Amino acid sequence: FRSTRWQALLNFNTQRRLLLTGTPLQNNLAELWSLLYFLMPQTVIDGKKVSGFAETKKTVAKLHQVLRPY
Amino acid sequence: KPHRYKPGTVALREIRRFQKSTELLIRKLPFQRLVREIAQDFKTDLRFQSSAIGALQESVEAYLVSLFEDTNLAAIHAKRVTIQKKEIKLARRLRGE
Amino acid sequence: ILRDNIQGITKPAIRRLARRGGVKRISGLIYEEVRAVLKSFLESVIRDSVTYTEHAKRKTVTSLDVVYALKRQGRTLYGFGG
DNA sequence: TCCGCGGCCGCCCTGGAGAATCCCGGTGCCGAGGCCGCTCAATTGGTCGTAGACAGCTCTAGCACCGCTTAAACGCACGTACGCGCTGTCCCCCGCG
DNA sequence: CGCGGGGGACAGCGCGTACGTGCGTTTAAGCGGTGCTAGAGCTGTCTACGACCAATTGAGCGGCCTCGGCACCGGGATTCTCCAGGGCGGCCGCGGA
Repeated sequence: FRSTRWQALLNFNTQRRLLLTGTPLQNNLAELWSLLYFLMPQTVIDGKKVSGFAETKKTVAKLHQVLRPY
Repeated sequence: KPHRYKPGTVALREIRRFQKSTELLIRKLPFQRLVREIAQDFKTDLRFQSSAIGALQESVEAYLVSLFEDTNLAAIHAKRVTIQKKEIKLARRLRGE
Repeated sequence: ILRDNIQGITKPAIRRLARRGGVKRISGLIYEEVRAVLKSFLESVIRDSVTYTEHAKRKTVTSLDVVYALKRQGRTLYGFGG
């Protein structure tokens, strides 16, 4: 989040975005939310409402059940 | 043939540029290293803030630029154009320093 | 940071500074002699600055401290803390 | 001695070329100044004082001149020797990778 | 940090004249005197003329946030300058009758 390119490449005059990665990290929902903002900036910064509060199997199932469309 | 400019040709547009532009011309981190190394002798382990450093470099830059202009005036007075040690010492002495 | 940083004002830096004075050629021994002149001026300013800092019961040196240090030079024109 | 001509051919003028110009816009960004609180010493009033020029003597030396007596200036004539002109030398940092 | 080199720093010697130094003879100041009077100046004075806190007060500020401007290249002949042929400053030399 604190990176310079986080703000550098988030304000381009481009109508479409494409992101390629090897494999996103399973834990540390911070970078998952960061990528969610990278694809397009609409999601709220509060990632603790969906998960991160309360178990691992349910947490990962909910994590996979919210990023399915993209 | 390569477009090798004669010495003193680029200087025209160069002085056109840097007379209008008003940015710095000295590396910052070596300068703060210098001011530290001169400060510890007077007072060790000084807790330097972000300020009190740019003012010193600006002041010394203005003083040395004035001295260099005076030295250029002395060199032109010496029926020449280049700088030398004697021009600098004469300009400094006539400045009261 | 504390060892041989007098070369911070480099030879290309001195050449660029002399460019602002209006000179075409800068001799080889110009760089170190103007380095010594800068060292002398900086030492003269900072001696007064640190003495004022000791007088003011202060451990840190502020910009206004060197402003007063240069004040008794006798010009005192515009600048921060003027 | 005329001068025909031929040569050393290389230099300002001309044409071609290299990089920048400082605005027209795009995109993105950037902290002045008025506005809910405020606060706080300013602005008159009354008292306090006080000293600092209005006279007034005062006092003391400025000054312009009258009348001698020199002192460097001034012109001139020659000396000379060193800045300057002219020219030659070398040099080492600027432009570029 | 490295190299080509070329305009520029630095010197050798002639010019000659431009001060510099040695001749007389001044123009105006220094000194002795002076007779005054004209400016510089503190004392009775007394008044007006400055300072400071009560009731109010306004006025500029303490803090945020919009938005018309900052920064400079897409966009680029001309400016700025540099470098290769042409006609030429002509220069000059040498030789039949």
